Amino acid sequence: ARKGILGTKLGMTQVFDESNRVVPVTVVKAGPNVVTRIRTPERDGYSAVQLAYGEISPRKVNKPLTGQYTAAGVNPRRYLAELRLDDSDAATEYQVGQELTAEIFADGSYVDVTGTSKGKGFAGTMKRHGFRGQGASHGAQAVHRRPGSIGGCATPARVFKGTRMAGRMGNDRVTVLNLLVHKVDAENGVLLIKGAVPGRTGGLVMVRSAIKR
Amino acid sequence: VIQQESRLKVADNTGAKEILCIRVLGGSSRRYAGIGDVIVATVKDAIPGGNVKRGDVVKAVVVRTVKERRRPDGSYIKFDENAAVIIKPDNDPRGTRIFGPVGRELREKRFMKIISLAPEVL
Amino acid sequence: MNRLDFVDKPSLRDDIPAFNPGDTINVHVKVIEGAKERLQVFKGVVIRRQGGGIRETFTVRKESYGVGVERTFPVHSPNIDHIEVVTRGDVRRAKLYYLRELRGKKAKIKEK
Amino acid sequence: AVPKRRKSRSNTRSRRSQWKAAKTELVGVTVAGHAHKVPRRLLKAARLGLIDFD
Amino acid sequence: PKPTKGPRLGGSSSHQKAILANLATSLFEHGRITTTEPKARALRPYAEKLITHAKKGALHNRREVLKKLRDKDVVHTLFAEIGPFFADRDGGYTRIIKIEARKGDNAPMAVIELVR
RNA sequence: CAGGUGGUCAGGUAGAGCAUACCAAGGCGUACGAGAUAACUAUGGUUAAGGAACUCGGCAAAAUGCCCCCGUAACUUCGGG
RNA sequence: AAAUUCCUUGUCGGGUAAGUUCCGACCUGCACGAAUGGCGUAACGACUUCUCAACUGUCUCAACCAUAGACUCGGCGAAA
RNA sequence: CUCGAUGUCGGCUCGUCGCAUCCUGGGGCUGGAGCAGGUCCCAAGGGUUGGGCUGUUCGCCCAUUAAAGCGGCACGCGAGCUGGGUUUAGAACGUCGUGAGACAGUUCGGUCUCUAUCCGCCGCGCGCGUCAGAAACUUGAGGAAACCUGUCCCUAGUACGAGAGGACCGGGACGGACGAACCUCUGGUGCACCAGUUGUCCCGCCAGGGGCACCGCUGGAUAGCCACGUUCGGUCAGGAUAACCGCUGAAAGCAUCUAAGCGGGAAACCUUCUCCAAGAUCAGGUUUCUCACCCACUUGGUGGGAUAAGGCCCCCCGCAGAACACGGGUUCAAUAGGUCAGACCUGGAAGCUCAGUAAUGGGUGUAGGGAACUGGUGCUAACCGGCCGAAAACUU
Ligand SMILES: [Mg+2]
Ligand SMILES: [Mg+2]
Ligand SMILES: [Mg+2]
Ligand SMILES: [Mg+2]
Ligand SMILES: [Mg+2]
Ligand SMILES: [Mg+2]
Ligand SMILES: [Mg+2]
Ligand SMILES: [Mg+2]
Ligand SMILES: [Mg+2]
Ligand SMILES: [Mg+2]
Ligand SMILES: [Mg+2]
Ligand SMILES: [Mg+2]
Ligand SMILES: [Mg+2]
Ligand SMILES: [Mg+2]
Ligand SMILES: [Mg+2]
Ligand SMILES: [Mg+2]
Ligand SMILES: [Mg+2]
Ligand SMILES: [Mg+2]
Ligand SMILES: [Mg+2]
Ligand SMILES: [Mg+2]
Ligand SMILES: [Mg+2]
Ligand SMILES: [Mg+2]
Ligand SMILES: [Mg+2]
Ligand SMILES: [Mg+2]
Ligand SMILES: [Mg+2]
Ligand SMILES: [Mg+2]
Ligand SMILES: [Mg+2]
Ligand SMILES: [Mg+2]
Ligand SMILES: [Mg+2]
Ligand SMILES: [Mg+2]
Ligand SMILES: [Mg+2]
Ligand SMILES: [Mg+2]
Ligand SMILES: [Mg+2]
Ligand SMILES: [Mg+2]
Ligand SMILES: [Mg+2]
Ligand SMILES: [Mg+2]
Ligand SMILES: [Mg+2]
Ligand SMILES: [Mg+2]
Ligand SMILES: [Mg+2]
Ligand SMILES: [Mg+2]
Ligand SMILES: [Mg+2]
Ligand SMILES: [Mg+2]
Ligand SMILES: [Mg+2]
Ligand SMILES: [Mg+2]
Ligand SMILES: [Mg+2]
Ligand SMILES: [Mg+2]
Ligand SMILES: [Mg+2]
Ligand SMILES: [Mg+2]
Ligand SMILES: [Mg+2]
Ligand SMILES: [Mg+2]
Ligand SMILES: [Mg+2]
Ligand SMILES: [Mg+2]
Ligand SMILES: [Mg+2]
Ligand SMILES: [Mg+2]
Ligand SMILES: [Mg+2]
Ligand SMILES: [Mg+2]
Ligand SMILES: [Mg+2]
Ligand SMILES: [Mg+2]
Ligand SMILES: [Mg+2]
Ligand SMILES: [Mg+2]
Ligand SMILES: [Mg+2]
Ligand SMILES: [Mg+2]
Ligand SMILES: [Mg+2]
Repeated sequence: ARKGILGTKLGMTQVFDESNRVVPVTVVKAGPNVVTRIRTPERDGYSAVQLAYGEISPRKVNKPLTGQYTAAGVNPRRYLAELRLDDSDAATEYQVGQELTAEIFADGSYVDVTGTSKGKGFAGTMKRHGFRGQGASHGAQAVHRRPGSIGGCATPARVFKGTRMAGRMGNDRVTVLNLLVHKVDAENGVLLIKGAVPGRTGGLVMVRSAIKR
Repeated sequence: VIQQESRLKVADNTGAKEILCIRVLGGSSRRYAGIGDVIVATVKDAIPGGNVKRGDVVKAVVVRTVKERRRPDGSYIKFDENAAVIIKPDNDPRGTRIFGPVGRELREKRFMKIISLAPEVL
Repeated sequence: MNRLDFVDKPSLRDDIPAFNPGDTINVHVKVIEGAKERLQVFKGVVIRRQGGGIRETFTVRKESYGVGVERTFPVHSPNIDHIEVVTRGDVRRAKLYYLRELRGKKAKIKEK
Repeated sequence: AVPKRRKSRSNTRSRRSQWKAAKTELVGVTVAGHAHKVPRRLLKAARLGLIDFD
Repeated sequence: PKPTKGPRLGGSSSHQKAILANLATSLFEHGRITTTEPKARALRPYAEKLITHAKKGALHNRREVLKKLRDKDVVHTLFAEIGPFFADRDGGYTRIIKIEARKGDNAPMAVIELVR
């Protein structure tokens, strides 16, 4: 009751619909997937399904990971993730060895696209958090982009935890909710997803079906 | 895009030649005014002997903008000046006729009378 | 070639003439006024191309009633009925933004 | 800012023992009938007569 | 070529045009130049594009080399000896071998040389 | 040791000029280097639309700039402005 | 109502969409005044104060780029 | 308490908390017809605008808004910034004093020092632990983030009302503000891109180019980074409740929401959605791989040596990056460079020829030059290799 697929962001183009409006889409190669494992509550305590994606040469996969595919009877893929289901109904429509292509989604379905955001490096506080900074003139001495104050005074004699300071920004799991599927393309294994998708062009992307719609 | 302290040429014959923005009506702390947005303005320059005088607080709708506007089909419109029409409180122009071209964004903001008086709606 | 040329390929259009920056162009644009679907003519000077295939735009500039207007349509857009070249131009730039500060006799383009 | 107090013996040695040289790894090279040891990044230059073994 | 992602060689970016041109005059005159390792990674896609003008060898390719190299005696050996030497090789005209780092600043050194 | 020190000589092209620009004769590359796209600070550069709304205050920046030719107000001690 | 006015943002006119500052008067001068000069005054001011045109990262609201440091490696190596 | 120093008002930047609630949410009474109100009770989840004048705080005013809350934290915050006011030395006016001078009376002028040792906070590694050595995918104890709201239409000119006016509850569309990811468009930037052009020197000279003048200036500009641009979010449904409205019903033959027992009930609380997370020392789970030797001794859960699975270092690099880490690749190779062809940016090269007295113009030719994005190509460098790394048992 919650379909999912793994894929690769291929970039953004634009396309038009029947009302002659322009729709900025993000082309995702929702490629062919294969199951390799089924999590059951009597064995594992939860209910999920694995999914394997990506063409890899069979010499680049080491011997512990290879034998996990030999028990499933599947040639080794590159990526391997899980699709979290609810407390039932996993082994009623998924079998070990099944082929999940891109047409499990319809047109006009709403999806949740999660991924990994682009890296921004060690970033300051006017970029990581939107601090305003000080002025650029009127006497301001070397504090144009600095945070300013960070606490009170002798009560309390500390900085509170979670105080927004500089640091590294990005490379986080980011889920974008309720994006519209414009056109499924089973000929090429390509979903045209309306809007923006987290990641760099080439990164892994999990496309699940939305629940908020 | 027009905010507070912007100056706009006036695109009708009420007597005013240049108004200055005060608020952008539409909500708390709304920052910009595109085409079809209502401006409370003061009148900074006028023609001698006209209907309105210098220093009057008017309402006005923006009809021309130098900054581009993304229409919902991918096309844009761009003008060489910022223009407005001083309006009555029932969305009717105070003057009798409108100078220069206007934008077609005035159609879905129910400004039917400014469209019929404009020389060219784009 | 690009990676996404199997997605833009069915959306491309033929019967679009070969116009350069500096030409004079009619653009027939479909306009909905209620439920009427009329067709409005835009005659001006093409000043710009920003290429890419399905993502390519052009920009026309006319002088309407003492006030200059620029439109920036996409090429291969379905709200354009047809484009008709009126006059070829003899320019030296590719962006022609110097016409944003000229009026009258001085905003004229030659005839080849 | 200035240091408030002097650091104890246990706190100066814990930091100072981390200023340590990281050693390189040597590999075996036989040129001109003599065996030597160079790092692996200079493996090609040992075989072309560009490394002076002193 | 692919520009420098980061600070330029020798300080300014008007100085990197002079460093990469002087190293090319010396690489084409002697055939083997010892220098620092970052200044030789940066010479390899810059010198191999001057040999490609020598493999073509028209007047328009010789005027293009004279934009960068100021020394006419090494332009002659580029268009009469080096260029026709590489007529049957599809790129990769140079080679970087790594030398021992130099004393005094531990600057990692490397040689850059033509293939034969 | 980025500060201070009196006089003398003083080239070419552009230029009103001993300003400034690029050069001659003649000097020098001046004494830690080599790398690397972090924040942040300095020193510079550009900026859509708006144009003092910033601010104690147009502070800082931006703007004006040269030669020839027309033209030029109140006020005034008749010179000026 | 002042480089002088405490009460005080006095009151009235002007300027501004809005003016404790500014210009004009009024006189209820806490506490003006004739060489410790009184009242004016063209020119002049790196002086104080207010308005306006032109212009701009001063700001709405920030973005990016080069360089010197910061950061890494090798040498020398302090200080409160 | 501090005089062998605890820096003062306001503003900027960044905050956190209380509720004595300004808005939004739930209610009782009303001298509540309706619409708007008054008063009291519950409620802190989020939100609470920009300007004029003043050093100001405060306050008046302008234009809005769902509303423009009140307070604590050294009247939060100067080893974070400002220095206009107060509160040094200069000077002046008024007033006081014979004078020197003085004035919560005024007025112009007036240096804001510090390389972070410790805890604290924000990030990132190294070490060991988790009873063999490894690799992959994981459950979630417990936390972080987020939480705002308007206008118009329908129901309906209906209920209500003499009229004027004008709804509750339900259904829909379109916005403001704020956060996130993103680069297709719009826009910004562009220091090895293309073109025009001034001064000057140089390449022997002409023709063609370069060095330097802020990237000399100027017109453009792909990639990256970006916002002014794009798309999306704060939803729906449960649980236990606050004020308050009840049902059944005694003590008290009646009555009462309560003493036994059971309900309805809010942006607060808990689940649901997003993220972190087994150093959760109770150190988890499901799996696959290796699953094996040798020597010395005081024979010990003993020291060394050599391996397996697997990893690290070196090497070629990255849109990953301060260093480290992380990710891809290593000839069974397209990992970077070159090279070939596209895309894209610039806009018509040089040479030759024709037209003109010449400056310049036409032709050969969507020319030439060129970086990031895409695909072929085994030409250069990813090598002729070093360092780590696997098990006492016993009880039921
Ligand atoms: Mg980066
Ligand atoms: Mg700022
Ligand atoms: Mg300083
Ligand atoms: Mg500064
Ligand atoms: Mg402090
Ligand atoms: Mg193009
Ligand atoms: Mg760059
Ligand atoms: Mg340096
Ligand atoms: Mg230069
Ligand atoms: Mg000296
Ligand atoms: Mg001279
Ligand atoms: Mg000079
Ligand atoms: Mg010079
Ligand atoms: Mg010296
Ligand atoms: Mg930098
Ligand atoms: Mg600007
Ligand atoms: Mg502009
Ligand atoms: Mg202006
Ligand atoms: Mg002004
Ligand atoms: Mg102001
Ligand atoms: Mg501010
Ligand atoms: Mg202000
Ligand atoms: Mg100034
Ligand atoms: Mg300036
Ligand atoms: Mg004057
Ligand atoms: Mg007064
Ligand atoms: Mg006065
Ligand atoms: Mg007298
Ligand atoms: Mg006297
Ligand atoms: Mg006097
Ligand atoms: Mg003087
Ligand atoms: Mg060092
Ligand atoms: Mg003390
Ligand atoms: Mg009430
Ligand atoms: Mg309460
Ligand atoms: Mg609050
Ligand atoms: Mg809550
Ligand atoms: Mg507070
Ligand atoms: Mg306070
Ligand atoms: Mg304080
Ligand atoms: Mg302060
Ligand atoms: Mg004094
Ligand atoms: Mg006296
Ligand atoms: Mg003062
Ligand atoms: Mg100073
Ligand atoms: Mg510091
Ligand atoms: Mg939990
Ligand atoms: Mg804990
Ligand atoms: Mg962001
Ligand atoms: Mg792009
Ligand atoms: Mg653009
Ligand atoms: Mg060039
Ligand atoms: Mg010449
Ligand atoms: Mg020179
Ligand atoms: Mg771009
Ligand atoms: Mg509820
Ligand atoms: Mg997780
Ligand atoms: Mg474990
Ligand atoms: Mg690796
Ligand atoms: Mg030609
Ligand atoms: Mg001739
Ligand atoms: Mg010619
Ligand atoms: Mg190419």
